[PDB]
Amino acid sequence: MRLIPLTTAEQVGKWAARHIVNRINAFKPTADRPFVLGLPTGGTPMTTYKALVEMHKAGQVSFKHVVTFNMDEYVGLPKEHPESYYSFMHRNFFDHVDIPAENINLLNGNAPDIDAECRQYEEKIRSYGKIHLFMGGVGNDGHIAFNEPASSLASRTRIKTLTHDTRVANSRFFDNDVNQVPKYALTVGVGTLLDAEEVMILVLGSQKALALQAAVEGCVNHMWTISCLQLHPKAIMVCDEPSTMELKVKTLRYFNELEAENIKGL
Amino acid sequence: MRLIPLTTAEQVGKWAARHIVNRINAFKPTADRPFVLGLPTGGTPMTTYKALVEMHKAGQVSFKHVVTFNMDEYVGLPKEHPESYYSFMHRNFFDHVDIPAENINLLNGNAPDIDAECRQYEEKIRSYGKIHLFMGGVGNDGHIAFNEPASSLASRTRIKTLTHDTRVANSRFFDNDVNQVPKYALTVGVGTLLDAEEVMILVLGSQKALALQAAVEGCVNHMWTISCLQLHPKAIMVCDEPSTMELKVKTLRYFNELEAENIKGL
Amino acid sequence: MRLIPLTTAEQVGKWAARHIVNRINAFKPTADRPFVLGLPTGGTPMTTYKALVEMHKAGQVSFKHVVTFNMDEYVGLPKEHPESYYSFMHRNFFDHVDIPAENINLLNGNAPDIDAECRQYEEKIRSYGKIHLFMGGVGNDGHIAFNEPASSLASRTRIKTLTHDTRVANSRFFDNDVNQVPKYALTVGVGTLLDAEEVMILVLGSQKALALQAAVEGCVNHMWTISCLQLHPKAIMVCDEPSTMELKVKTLRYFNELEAENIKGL
Amino acid sequence: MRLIPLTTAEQVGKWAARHIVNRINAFKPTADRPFVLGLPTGGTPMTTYKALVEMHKAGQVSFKHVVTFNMDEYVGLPKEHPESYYSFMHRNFFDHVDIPAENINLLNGNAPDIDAECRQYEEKIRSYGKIHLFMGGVGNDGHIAFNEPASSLASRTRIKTLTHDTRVANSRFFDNDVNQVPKYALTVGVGTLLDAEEVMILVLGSQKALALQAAVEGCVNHMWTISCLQLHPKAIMVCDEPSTMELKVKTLRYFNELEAENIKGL
Amino acid sequence: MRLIPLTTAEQVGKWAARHIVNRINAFKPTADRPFVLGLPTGGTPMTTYKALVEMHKAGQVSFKHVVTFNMDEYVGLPKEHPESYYSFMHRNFFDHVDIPAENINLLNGNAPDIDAECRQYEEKIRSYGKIHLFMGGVGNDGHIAFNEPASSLASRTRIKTLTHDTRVANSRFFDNDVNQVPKYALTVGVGTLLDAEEVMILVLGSQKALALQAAVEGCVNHMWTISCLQLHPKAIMVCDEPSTMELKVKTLRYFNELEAENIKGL
Amino acid sequence: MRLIPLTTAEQVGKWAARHIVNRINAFKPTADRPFVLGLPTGGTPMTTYKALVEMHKAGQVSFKHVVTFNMDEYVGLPKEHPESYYSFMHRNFFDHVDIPAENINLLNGNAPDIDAECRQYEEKIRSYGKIHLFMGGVGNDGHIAFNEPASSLASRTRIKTLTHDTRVANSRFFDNDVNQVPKYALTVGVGTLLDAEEVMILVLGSQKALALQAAVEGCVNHMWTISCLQLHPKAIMVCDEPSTMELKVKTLRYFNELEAENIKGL
Ligand SMILES: N[C@@H](CO)[C@@H](O)[C@H](O)[C@H](O)COP(=O)(O)O
Ligand SMILES: N[C@@H](CO)[C@@H](O)[C@H](O)[C@H](O)COP(=O)(O)O
Ligand SMILES: N[C@@H](CO)[C@@H](O)[C@H](O)[C@H](O)COP(=O)(O)O
Ligand SMILES: N[C@@H](CO)[C@@H](O)[C@H](O)[C@H](O)COP(=O)(O)O
Ligand SMILES: N[C@@H](CO)[C@@H](O)[C@H](O)[C@H](O)COP(=O)(O)O
Ligand SMILES: N[C@@H](CO)[C@@H](O)[C@H](O)[C@H](O)COP(=O)(O)O
Repeated sequence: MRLIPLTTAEQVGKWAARHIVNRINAFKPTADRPFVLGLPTGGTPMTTYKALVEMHKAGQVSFKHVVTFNMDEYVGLPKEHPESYYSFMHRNFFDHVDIPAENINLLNGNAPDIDAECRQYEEKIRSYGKIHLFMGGVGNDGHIAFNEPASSLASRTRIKTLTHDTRVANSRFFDNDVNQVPKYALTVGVGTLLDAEEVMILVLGSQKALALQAAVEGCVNHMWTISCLQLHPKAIMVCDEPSTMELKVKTLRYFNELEAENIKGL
Repeated sequence: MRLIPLTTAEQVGKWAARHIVNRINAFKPTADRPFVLGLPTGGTPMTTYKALVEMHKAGQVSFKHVVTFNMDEYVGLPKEHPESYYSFMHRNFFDHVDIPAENINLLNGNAPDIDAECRQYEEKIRSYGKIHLFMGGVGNDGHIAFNEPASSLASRTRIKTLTHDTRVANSRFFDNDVNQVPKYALTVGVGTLLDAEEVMILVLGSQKALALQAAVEGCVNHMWTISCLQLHPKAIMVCDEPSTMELKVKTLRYFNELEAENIKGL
Repeated sequence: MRLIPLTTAEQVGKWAARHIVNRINAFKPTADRPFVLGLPTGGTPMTTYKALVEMHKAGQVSFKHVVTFNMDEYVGLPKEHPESYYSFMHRNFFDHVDIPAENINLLNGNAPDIDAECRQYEEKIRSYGKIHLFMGGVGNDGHIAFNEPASSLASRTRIKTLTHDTRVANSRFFDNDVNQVPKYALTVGVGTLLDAEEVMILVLGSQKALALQAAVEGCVNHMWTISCLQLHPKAIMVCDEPSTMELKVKTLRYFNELEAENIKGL
Repeated sequence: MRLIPLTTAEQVGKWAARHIVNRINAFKPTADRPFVLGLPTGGTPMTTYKALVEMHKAGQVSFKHVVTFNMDEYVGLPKEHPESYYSFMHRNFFDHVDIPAENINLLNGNAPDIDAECRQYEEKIRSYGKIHLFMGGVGNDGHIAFNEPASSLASRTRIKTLTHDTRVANSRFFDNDVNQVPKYALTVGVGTLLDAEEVMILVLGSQKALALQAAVEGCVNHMWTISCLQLHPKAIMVCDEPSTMELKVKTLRYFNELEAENIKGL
Repeated sequence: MRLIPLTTAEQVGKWAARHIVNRINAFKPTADRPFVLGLPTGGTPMTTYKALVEMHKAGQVSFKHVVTFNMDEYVGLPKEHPESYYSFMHRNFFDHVDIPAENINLLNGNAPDIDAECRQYEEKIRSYGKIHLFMGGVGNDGHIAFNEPASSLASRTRIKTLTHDTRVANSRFFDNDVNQVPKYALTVGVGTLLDAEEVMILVLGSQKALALQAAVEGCVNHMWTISCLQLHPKAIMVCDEPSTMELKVKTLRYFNELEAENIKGL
Repeated sequence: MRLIPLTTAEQVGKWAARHIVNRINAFKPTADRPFVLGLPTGGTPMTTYKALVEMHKAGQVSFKHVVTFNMDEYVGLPKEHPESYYSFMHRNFFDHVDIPAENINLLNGNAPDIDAECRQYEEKIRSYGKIHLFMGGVGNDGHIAFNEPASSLASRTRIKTLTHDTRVANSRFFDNDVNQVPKYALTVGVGTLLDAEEVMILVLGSQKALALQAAVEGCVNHMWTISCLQLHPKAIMVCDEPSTMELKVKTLRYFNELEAENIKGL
C-alpha cells in the first residue's frame, strides 16, 4: 500500500489531482476506450476538485473521453436538492469541465425499483469493463463509500442504511439537523471498489485519525471497511498532517522516506 | 452481514425456518433444478427443524425436490449409533419430511478411503452446481462446521481432528463422558461454505457470546473460523438474547433498528 | 494450517528436507513436467539445504528435473558479491546438487529495467504453470519474502524498499554495518506466494516468536504479511522450541498431539 | 463503581444536583465543620448548575456553610476574561447562591510563583481535612481535570501543558480560534482527586463514548486518567444515552438493573 | 506472584492444605495471638477442606487458636438452608475440626441493618489486627469474593448485586434453577483482601482459564477483580492443568522451572 | 511522567548526569543529611557514568556526602569476578569519584542468609529515610531492576529467578555463553523503587522499543514491571531515537513540544 504523508489539505488535493491527470494522460483515452474514473462526495475531495478544475482550465487535461461513476447517492432526496450528490458533483466539478453528459453515471436515489437501479449500475461498470482509478474518502467509523460497519467485504452495489454517527457527521450540510439527513443511500459495495484497478483514498483531519490507523495498522475486518485496501494490489492513501496522529512513529517514518522525493514537488 | 436480534430460541427457529421456506418456494424447485440446502447437527438447530416439520405438515413446503448436504460426520462412529450425525438427521428431520433418499447427502465417516470420501463429496456439490442456502451453527471456540481454530480459511472438505474443548462440549450427547466422543470428523471446509450462495448461522446461548462477538466485531482470522462470514456477500446470523451480551451497545442498536419490521412478525 | 513443533534447528532442516524429497519423488518429475520449487535465502534454511545435499549425495533425490524460483534478490549488489542471494544459493545449494543451469531462476537485481525484470519473472512462473512447493522463512517483523509491513496481500513481484529493522537484522552478513546492506530488493509478492500449491515456512529462534504468534494466533493484516497463510489452503510451519514461546498453551498442545506420530521419526 | 445511565443531559443535571443536595443536607454542615465541594467547568456541568441554583432559590439547600475548590484554571488568562474559569464559576453559580466569598477557592492562573500557588492550594485543602465530594467531567482523551495523557496517577496540583486536542476542543469558547485557547493550566492532580471521599463524573454526548469505555471497561493506565476511578472506593459516573454507545451490552444491562429504582424520580 | 502449576484438583487441595498447615504451625498461635484464616465457599475449595480435616484427624494441626473470617454470604437466605455459606462452612469444615465456636466469623445475610453488619465485620477484623492468610477462589468473570466486574479495587465489606452469570453458575447448588439463587450477597471488598498478609487463590477447571489469564497476564482493571493480586506483595495461585490453557507457553514454562522442587511432594 | 526524547546515547548520558548533578547541588548534602542515589548496572548507564566522572574531575560535583544503593546483584557470583555488579560499580564509577567507602551500599549475592541480607538492605534504606533519586534501566521484557514478569507491584528486596531471555540478553558479558550467566539475583522490589522521591529510567536502542511503549502507552500490569512508573508522582524516562519507534506519533509529538527548551543544552 502506498501512503503519501502530506501536511495540508491543499497539498493533498494538488497531489491527488496531479495523479489523476497523469493517469488519464498516460492512458490516452479515445471514444472507443475511455478512462473510467470513480468519484466521491463530501468535504474531503474539495481541494482535489478545485485543483483538477484549475488544471483543466490551464489545458492540462480534458475529460471529453473520461467516464465517471460516483460511489453513492442519498435515497429519497430530490435530485435538484442542493445537497444531493447529483447537485454536489455538478456544482463542484462537472459544471466546470468538458465532460459530456453521456459519460456521467450517478446512482438514481429515486428509482422506482431500487433493486433494478443497483443491478444496472453494476452492469454499466461491466460494459466499460473496469474502473481504472477509484477516488474516495473514509468515514469517521472507517466506512468506504457508505459501506457502514458490518458490511460484507465482498458486497456489491445496494441500498444501505446509514449509521446514526454518519448522519450526525453529514448533518453539517443539512443545517446541523440530524433529522434532515437521509436514513438510507445507494452505494457501491466493497467488492465493487475492489474490482477497480487503482484505489486512491484522501484522508484529511483529526476526525479520521482512528480510521487511518485502522486502515494502515489494523487487521482486515468488516467493522472498518476501509481495511479492505489491505487486500487491494494498487491502493494509495493521501493524507494531511493531523490524520497521522494515531500511527506509530516507525509507520510514518517508513512512508516519509519512501515518498521523500515523490512529495518534494511541493 | 445481516444479524437478526431475537429473544428466544423458539423465535430463532421460527424465523430461520420461515426463511428457508420462503427461499425454497421463491426458487420453485423441479426435478431438473433442485434447491440445494446445507444443514448442521447439534442442539442449536432443534427449534428450526421442529418449525420446518410443522410447516411441512401444514402443507407449507415440500422437500420432494430439495437436495441436502450436511456439514460433517464423526469418524469411526457406527451409522446406526444414535448419536451419529446420520441418526441425528433422520430422527430429527428426514423421518418427518417428504425428501427422497436420493436427495440426501451425508459424509461417510466409515469410508475405507477417507480421502476419496471427501473428494467425492466436493464432486457431489459441484455436480448440482452450487449450494443455495447453507445453515449452520457456531462452536464455543468459533468453529464453523468442524473447522477448528487454525483451519485454513480456504479449506475444502477433509478429515479434521477435534479440539478437546469441542469434545467436552459434545460429550453432553455421550452421557457426559469425553472418552466417548470421536477424536476426528469429516467436515466441509471454510472454502466449501464460502462457495454457498447464502449462509445462515443460528446462535443461541451465553456460551456463544464470545464467538458471536468474534464473528461480528472481530477481525478475519483462522482461530475463529466463524469470522470468514465477513468475506461472504450473503451471510445472516440469527441470534437469541443471551448470545449478544459481548457486543457493543451501538452494534446491537444498529441491527435492532434494521430488523425492527423484519422481526415484528412475532 | 499445519504447524510442526520441533525442538532443534537440525530437526527442522531434517523434517523440512525430507518433506521436499517426498513431494518431488511422489511427483515423479520428467523433462516435460518438472517439479517447480520456491526457495529462500538467509540463516533459517541452512540446516534444510544441508539435509537436502546429504540426501542427494545418498542418491535419495535428483534435481535433474526440478525448476527453482527464489523469493528475492538485493538491488544494486553485484552478482559475484559473496552476499548476493545468487552467491548464497550456489555456495549453499546449487554447487552440490545436479540441477541444470536452465532450471535455475533468480531475480536479476541489476536489470537495466527493474519493471521488466519483475514482469518477466511472473511470466516465467506462469509458463511452467504453478509452483508446487514454496519454502521460505519469516522476518522479525513478520515479512514473508521481502514484503515488508504494509505490503499488499495481493501484491505481485516488484521492487521493495526494506525496513530499517530488516537491514539491521541482515547486517550480520555485512560485517554488522547497516550502511552495507542494500536499501532495496526485488521480491515475489504475497499474491505470488499465495498462488503456490503448498507453502512451507521454517521458523527458528526467539527473534521469530512474535512473528510466529502473529501467523498462528493473529488476524490477517498487511503489517505482518506472514498472516497471509491463513488464507492459504496448504500452509505448513516447521518450528523449533524457542519460536513457540509466545503461543498459548492450548495452541501448542493441539499441534503437538496432531503431529505426535509425524515427528517421532526423529 | 456506580454508573447512573440516564437518557438526557437535563436528567444528568437533575440527578447530579439532587445527589449533591442530599450529601450536604445529610452532612448538616456548620461553620466549624463545613461541607467541601470540588467543582469543574466546561459545557458538561451546565445542567447541574442550573438545577442547583433552582433548588437553592426553592429553599432546598444553603451554601452558607459549603467551601468550594475548583479543579483547574488557565495560566495567563486575565481573571476578568469572560472565559476564565473564575468568570465561569461566578457567572454560572456563585452569583446566584448564598455562599460566602471566603468559602470560595480558585487556583490563580496568573500567580507569579506557580509552584507556590499550587502548593498553597493543596495546603488549603489539607486545612479543611478533606473534600467530601468532588464533581467533575471527562475529556475526549479521557482526562480528569487537566491531567492529560501520561500524567502520574499519584500526581498533585501542578501546572500542565494542554494537549492540542483539548485546546481544539475548548476553542468552542474562544470563537473557534485554537490560537486564543491558553496553552497551559493549573490543575489538581490524580492523587488529589483520589483523596476525595466521593467522586462523581458527568459524561454527556457521543464524543465521550471512548472515554467512558476506557473508564468503565479499560484497564488502569495514565493515558486515560479517568481510569483512576477504578482505584477509588466511591466513584459515580452519571451518563446520558449517547455516551454509553461504546459499552458492552452486558455492562449497560448490569447497571440498568442496578440503578432501576434509584433513577426513577419521574 | 507465585503460581503453583499442578495437574489435578486433588493435588491443588493437598498443596493448599499443606501450605495452610505450615503457616499455622510456623506461626505457633496462642489465645493472645491467634492465627487469622480467611475462607471461601463453592466447589473449588472442596479438596482443600477434605485434606485439612484429614491432617487434623491425623494430629498435624489444631484450630483451637485459629480465628476464621469468611469472604461472603447470600442476602436473604435462611441460615439453615443447606446452601447458605454458613451451612457450607459447617457441613464441610467446622463440624470436623477443633475450632471454638467463638473463633468463627461469618457475615449475616439476614441482618436488619446491612451497612451496620458490614461495618462491624470490618471492625471485627481490625480488632484482631490482620488476616494472616486469606484463601479464595475466582469466578468465571474473574471475580474475587463477590466483587463483581466494575467493583472498586479499594472496596470494603458491603452488599453487592450478583451478576446474572454468577447466579447461573451457582444454580448448580439450587437444582439448576437460577430463580432460586439469591440476587444479592454481603462480601469483603477488594481493599479488605489486599489488607491480608498473604492471599492464596485456588483455580480449577477450564472454565476459569480466562480468569486465570486475566489475573496473570492481564492488566490491573476492575472488570476482572482477580487482577488486584498484581498489587499484592504476597499472592499465590494454585492451579490444575485445564485452568492454564489460556496462558502463554513462556509464562507456564517460567512457573514450572520456578516451582519444580516445591511441587514434588510425591 | 516526563519523557526526554533525545537522539543518541551520548546525549542521554549527558542529560542524565546533568540532572543528577543538579539534584545533588540543589540538595546541598551534608554528613548529617546526605543525598541518597540509587544506581543500576548494565550497558545502558555507561554514558551517564562517563559524564558523571567527567563533571566530577571538572569540579562540578562531590560525592563526599552522597550515599549509594544499587538495585541488584547476582547470586553466587564471586565478588571479584569482573562481571559482578560490585566489580561493575567500582570499575565504572566508584574508583573515579570522591565517595567514602562507608557511603556505598551493595547487595551481597553470596550472603549465607538470603532473606536476612535482603531485609537488612531495606532497613539500611530506612535508616537514611529515603532515596532522593533512583536511576535505572529497563529490560527487554519491561523489567525494572530484576523484577521479572509476574513480580508483585508492591514487592520488596528479595531474591528472584532470572527469565531465560534476561540471561540470554546478559550473556553479552559472559562471552556469549548463557550457561555462565547466574540464574538468580537479589533485587529491590517494585514497592522499594516506588518509595524513591524521583525515578529516572534510561532507555537506549530499538531492543527496548516494546518496553518503552508498554511503560508509556500500556496499562499498569506486573508482566511489564516498568509500568509501575505510571503510579509514581515523579518519573522521568530519558530515551534515544530508536527506542521511541513503537510510540504513537501524537505521543512523541506531545513530549517533543514539552521538552523543547529543556533538551537544548547544545
Ligand atoms: N459519501 C461517501 C463518498 O461518496 C463517503 O465515503 C464519504 O467520503 C465519507 O463519509 C467521508 O466524508 P467527508 O469527505 O465529508 O469527510
Ligand atoms: N457439528 C457442527 C454442525 O454440523 C458444528 O458447527 C456445531 O454446529 C457446533 O459445534 C455448535 O453445536 P451446538 O449446535 O450443539 O451448539
Ligand atoms: N530474504 C527472504 C527469504 O529469501 C526473507 O523472507 C528471509 O527469509 C527473512 O528475512 C528471514 O531471514 P533469516 O532466515 O536470515 O532469519
Ligand atoms: N476543564 C475540566 C473541568 O473543570 C475538564 O475535566 C472538563 O470537564 C473536560 O475537559 C470536558 O470539558 P466539557 O465539560 O466541556 O466536555
Ligand atoms: N463465592 C466466593 C467464594 O466464597 C467466590 O470467590 C467463588 O470462589 C467463585 O464464585 C467460584 O466459585 P467456585 O469455587 O464454585 O468455582
Ligand atoms: N540489571 C538491572 C540494572 O541494574 C536492569 O534494570 C538493567 O537495566 C536491564 O536488564 C537492562 O540492561 P541493559 O542496561 O544492559 O540494557
